[PDB]
Amino acid sequence: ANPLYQKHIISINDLSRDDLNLVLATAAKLKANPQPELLKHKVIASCFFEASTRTRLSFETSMHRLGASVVGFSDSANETLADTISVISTYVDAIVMRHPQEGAARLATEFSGNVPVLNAADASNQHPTQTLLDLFTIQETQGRLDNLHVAMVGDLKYGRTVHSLTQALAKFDGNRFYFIAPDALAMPQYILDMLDEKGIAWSLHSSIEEVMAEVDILYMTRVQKERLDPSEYANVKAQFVLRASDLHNAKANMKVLHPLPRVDEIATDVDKTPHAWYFQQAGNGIFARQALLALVLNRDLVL
Amino acid sequence: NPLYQKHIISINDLSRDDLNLVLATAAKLKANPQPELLKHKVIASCFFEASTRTRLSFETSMHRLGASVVGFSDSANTGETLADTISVISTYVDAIVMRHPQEGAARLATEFSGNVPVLNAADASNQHPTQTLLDLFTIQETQGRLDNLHVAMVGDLKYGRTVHSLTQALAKFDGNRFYFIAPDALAMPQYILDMLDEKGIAWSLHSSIEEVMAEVDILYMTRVQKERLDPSEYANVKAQFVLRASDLHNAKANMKVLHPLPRVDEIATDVDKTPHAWYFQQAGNGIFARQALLALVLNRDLV
Amino acid sequence: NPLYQKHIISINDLSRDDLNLVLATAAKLKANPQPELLKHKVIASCFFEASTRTRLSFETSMHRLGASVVGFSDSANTGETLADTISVISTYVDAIVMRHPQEGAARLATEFSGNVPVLNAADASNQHPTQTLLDLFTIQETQGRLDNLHVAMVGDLKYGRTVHSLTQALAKFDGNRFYFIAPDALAMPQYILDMLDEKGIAWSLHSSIEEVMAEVDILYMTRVQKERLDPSEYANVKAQFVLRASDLHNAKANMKVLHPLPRVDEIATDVDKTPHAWYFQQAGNGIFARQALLALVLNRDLV
Amino acid sequence: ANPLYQKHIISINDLSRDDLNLVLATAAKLKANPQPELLKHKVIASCFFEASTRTRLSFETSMHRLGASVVGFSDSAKGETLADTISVISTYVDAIVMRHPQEGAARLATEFSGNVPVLNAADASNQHPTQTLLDLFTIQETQGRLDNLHVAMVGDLKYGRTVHSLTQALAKFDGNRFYFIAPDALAMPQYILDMLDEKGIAWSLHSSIEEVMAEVDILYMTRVQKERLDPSEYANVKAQFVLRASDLHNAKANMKVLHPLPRVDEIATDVDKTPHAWYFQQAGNGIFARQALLALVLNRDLVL
Amino acid sequence: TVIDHIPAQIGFKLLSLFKLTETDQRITIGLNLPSRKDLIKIENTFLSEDQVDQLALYAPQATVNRIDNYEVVGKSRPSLPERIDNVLVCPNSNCISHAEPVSSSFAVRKRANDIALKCKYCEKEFSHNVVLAN
Amino acid sequence: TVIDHIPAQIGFKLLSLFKLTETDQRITIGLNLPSRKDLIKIENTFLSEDQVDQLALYAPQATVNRIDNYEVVGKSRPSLPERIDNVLVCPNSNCISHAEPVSSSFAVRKRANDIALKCKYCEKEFSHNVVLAN
Ligand SMILES: [Zn+2]
Ligand SMILES: [Zn+2]
Repeated sequence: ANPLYQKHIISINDLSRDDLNLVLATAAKLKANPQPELLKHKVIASCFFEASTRTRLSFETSMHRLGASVVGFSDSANETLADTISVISTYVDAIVMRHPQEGAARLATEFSGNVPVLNAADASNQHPTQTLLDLFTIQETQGRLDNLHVAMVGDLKYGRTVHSLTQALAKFDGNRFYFIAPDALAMPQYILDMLDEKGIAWSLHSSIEEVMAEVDILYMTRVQKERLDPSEYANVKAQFVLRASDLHNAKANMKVLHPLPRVDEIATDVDKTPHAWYFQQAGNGIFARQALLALVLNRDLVL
Repeated sequence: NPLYQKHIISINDLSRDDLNLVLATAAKLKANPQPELLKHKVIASCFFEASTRTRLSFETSMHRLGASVVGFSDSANTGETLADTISVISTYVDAIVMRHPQEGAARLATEFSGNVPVLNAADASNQHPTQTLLDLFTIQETQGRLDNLHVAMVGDLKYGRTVHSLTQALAKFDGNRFYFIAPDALAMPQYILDMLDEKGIAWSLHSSIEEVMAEVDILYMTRVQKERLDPSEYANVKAQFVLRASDLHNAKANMKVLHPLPRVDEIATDVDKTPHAWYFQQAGNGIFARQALLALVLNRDLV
Repeated sequence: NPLYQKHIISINDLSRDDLNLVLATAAKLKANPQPELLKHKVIASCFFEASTRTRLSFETSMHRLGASVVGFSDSANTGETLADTISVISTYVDAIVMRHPQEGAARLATEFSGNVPVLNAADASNQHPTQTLLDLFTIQETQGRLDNLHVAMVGDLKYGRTVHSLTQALAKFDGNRFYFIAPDALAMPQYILDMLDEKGIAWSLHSSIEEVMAEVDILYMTRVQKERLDPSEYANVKAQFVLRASDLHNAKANMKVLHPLPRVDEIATDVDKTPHAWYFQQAGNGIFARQALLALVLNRDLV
Repeated sequence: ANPLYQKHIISINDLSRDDLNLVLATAAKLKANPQPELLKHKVIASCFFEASTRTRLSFETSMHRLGASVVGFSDSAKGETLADTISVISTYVDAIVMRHPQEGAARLATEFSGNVPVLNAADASNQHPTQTLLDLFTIQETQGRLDNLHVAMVGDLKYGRTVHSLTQALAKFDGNRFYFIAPDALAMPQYILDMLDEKGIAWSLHSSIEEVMAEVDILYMTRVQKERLDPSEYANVKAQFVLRASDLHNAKANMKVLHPLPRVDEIATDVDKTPHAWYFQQAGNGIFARQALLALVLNRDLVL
Repeated sequence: TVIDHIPAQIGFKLLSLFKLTETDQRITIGLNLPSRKDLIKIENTFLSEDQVDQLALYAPQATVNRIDNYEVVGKSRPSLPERIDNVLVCPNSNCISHAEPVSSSFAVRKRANDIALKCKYCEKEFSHNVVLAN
Repeated sequence: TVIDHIPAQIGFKLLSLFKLTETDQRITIGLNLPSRKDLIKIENTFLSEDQVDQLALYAPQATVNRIDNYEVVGKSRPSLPERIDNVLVCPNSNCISHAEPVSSSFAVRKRANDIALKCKYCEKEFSHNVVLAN
């Protein structure tokens, strides 16, 4: 009936398309008609082993919007995790957790008993909640998730966000991908092979202007200056920023998305344009995260 | 209420009629609780500059109205622009209480929060309206009025945001005589004195509290930070600007002692026994001043 | 030398005749090096308060006289008493150069060092004699004398240990007219002015440098710390107490510009080209003032 | 005056081939015959704006071994401008050895030090000439020459300032065969390769050390910092760029292993016993390379 | 539109601060002329009274004529505005305005020898000489 | 000295970058003319070949004559120089040049489709498009 009831949300590879369709649908329903007391008398643990105020605020806001109570912590920048989860799983009904070590949310699953574990990212490995809000935003703005022109710009080598989003969009039909990134930060091979094994169209491009005419989604990522030397950064950065003057060829339906925060990637003149949707994207985070929590903590969701 | 969905940024922005509304609502909320007036509301407690003293009072007011709270208190460090931050957070929540170490930040939030109201919990040296509102409500409750009162303000008048705001606010009332008791290096600034002269308000300077103690209704102590001079100059002159219980012989029976808190050396602990001690009751009134302020901004009808 | 085996703690402790001796020896050591005057001597560079600027100059002077150096620079933290520390160290070495964050510490060292001389590298706000001695030697070398000179002192005159010491020292010479150029909140203290009046020395106040530039032989810039007022009040008034090259049209040909260092905004870099720039040569003279001081204290005979 | 007297030592590009031979020769001569008081009455400033105990000890020891006096500082992770600071220090001392976290600082020092020479102890990613001179003098001592040598360079060739400078310097000598052994994400940059092509110098890429071990005279290990890639790619690829004693069966008898230091995982400790291990002697030769440089710069007539 | 009697070394200042050279019209300039004075002339472009007011702090005693109708249509001197935006910088270094993507804004009021400029954000007042120095 | 055939939106750039309005001589400017070209005319001032060469990166195919002696005294087109100082900014943020009171300096060399600019300080090479983008 609801295959996500009391199940853990760890990886985007673990979610089938059938599962993704359910989460998206529940998000849209909760957005249209609130359910302020859907999780009354429920206690959720906001366990941010690696501090992230951006992510914690959105998650905990979603928790309260469903009338749930929140307890948690945010550790500073520096007992086994098994013991910790073994203890906390006796306190609470659900565990949203962010951890600096890959696979930690999975390890929590093996010690939480029947307390479901939601991953708020385990460093380089996974970040499913960000992808689900990304999907719901693309779907709301394009009317669909199939047969779309999706461009991904920035640090495609180290972006956990874009690997999950490409993986997730590859479970939908007729999507053409445009990867615009410097060679030292190119999309990894295992992602491209994944696209080829499903016969999905993808192309590489040196700049955004090359593709601007034929894109429905432009997905900007934050190129961290630490991944290259400031010299190599300066040489290549010019081809991967976005100014409003670059949006003349853009389609009327096209939207600009960004996980956030933006430093130099997106010039501030874009915010005025109707293609700016990165803040509405973040705003959609609550509904994606409301849906995820609700589906996991109730068997029958009478909607 | 003429303040519905308006921001609370500066004390100059609040009209005299507006101040009367907040005070009245504070007294009403105090007399008869309204625990669920802001139920299902989510308020952001955004303390960019950490302040446990201020945050506890605000968040208690929020919860006393049955609202849920999300927020953060950043550690002392000086990435994402404040504009971007508020643009994101204003999509999550219904009101933003914020404290910031840079002047004008709450004003900048206003320009990116849309119709999500922004309440200022102090932006460094300029404004701190909630502190003044609790000060007023305390003065009014204990004196029965805010007009024709003898109000003494002692301590660091040069750098006190609390007293500049409080003087301006009381200058919107009638027949008040002011007594400024401060060392010369920390005197009341010129622009405050000119403001008082332009409204023909009586004000006088004094070297010590002994001169004025007989004819004061409000004694308002401020914290003279030892850092403003070298410890020697502080120690030499500070004696004239601390308060011992023995100084309260001629004081009027209705007179109250007020202090923003925290007190270091300014107020000796022998005052706590006297009935003139009202700095703790002052802090307690902070709850009601901020309950009223939140209610007026998020509700039209006095339920 | 009447200073043999005596401590150098305060500028009040140095007689006028003593100052003449140090200046003469500085010039002599400068003209003809004496690389091995303090050979086989071990001096303790005890910087309880770290100061790389000051330590490098002192230790270079020590080494320029062929002495060996041991010492430490403690990090910013505020166990073993200072008395115990000096009692121990005075058994190791032959002289103690020390900088301390607490006033009177070099004096306290004197009472526990026995006959091991203690040189003060500044004990917070009161004294800093070596800085004044290098200032004098620079003024004397460039003006040919220390008497009947027009000396302007600009910047933070209220909290400047450097200028209080320098004014007292120049007040032991004849016919000097002083010009104090500082904002009112950072004016020269009263006890300095009374000291000048008690010796019938001419002094005047000035709002800007333009008033006095024509008739000055020494322009002594100090660092106005932005912390002494709020950044607004600083920015409002600071313009009258910085120095641009365009202000040097009427200045006398013999006139020199001096600065303790470091300069932040006080002195624009266009002055470096002019022949009036002597703050770097001033710092260079620190070597010889401190070479002389060490030699006089550890040797009787001018070799 | 020798051709380096009172000149600054900033970049390896600034040093001519004729100059490099002088420093190497002076290093060996100072090594063979000490000159403990050659720099008496001299005061040198050890200005480590970016702290580096490894490098500072080597520099300051060389300074003392020539009877020079030392003043300095090591800042932890500046309001006063570098120009103002050095303008002051140049009045105190006779020479300035400085290490700085910003590129071009030793060059900027030159423009404010007057006639006080400035030696670079590495200015971030740009230059580190003393390390290259230290590398060369070691290669020359162990191979007898810097020409017609087979030189392999392993590790992080994209971000290794040490190997860019050393490759550039060896390209000023003749008939050298180069082997670059690095993963694709840390390959030798293009600006190095064209430079080798513009002088018709032979160079090849290799996936592992096994391909070249038989015909190498220099094996130059670099420290592969884990931060430059994700721990996954690091663990995947590290195996092809470490060195175990078991890998030295076919190696030539004259061949030496070099490493700027410190080594983490690159060189297993069983190599230390083999007679090809020369990374510690390499660091020890740093004293003489920096001894020579200081002496050449602070005296006109060097009785060599 | 034509501007006459611009103070010395203020013509290029007006072009820079107000981004007047960011158009495709015919622009003609002259600095150090007979009075020395300056002249800025741009074809087929009209600035409203508020925009003329924005030059009051920089070119006080100046004249603004018009030459789009092949005759001198109107004469006009700049009066002082109530607000001055997008050109001035706040001397308060801790002002939030600096780091963020907002527009600088200062309220204007006359003093005897001084001109007070109150920032919109930090609510602090400065002399016009201090604001124009930075 | 007179400068002819300046590209569009390069005249005001040249006046700003090369500080041409920081003098007391008679200066005349014209933007967007028949060819959309720009024109700068300044009286009684001589530019060396280096200053003409320094205009090559911004106004490459332009002409620089002299008319202070009431006649065409000298002819001059801008050739590309070996060094360009005081106008360019180093795109490398960690370059020491930025914080310090020195003059920026870049060595010039021609490539196919490109112009390499090597900084004097950080010794890093960039395409002129990257240096001129900021
Ligand atoms: Zn401001
Ligand atoms: Zn550079």
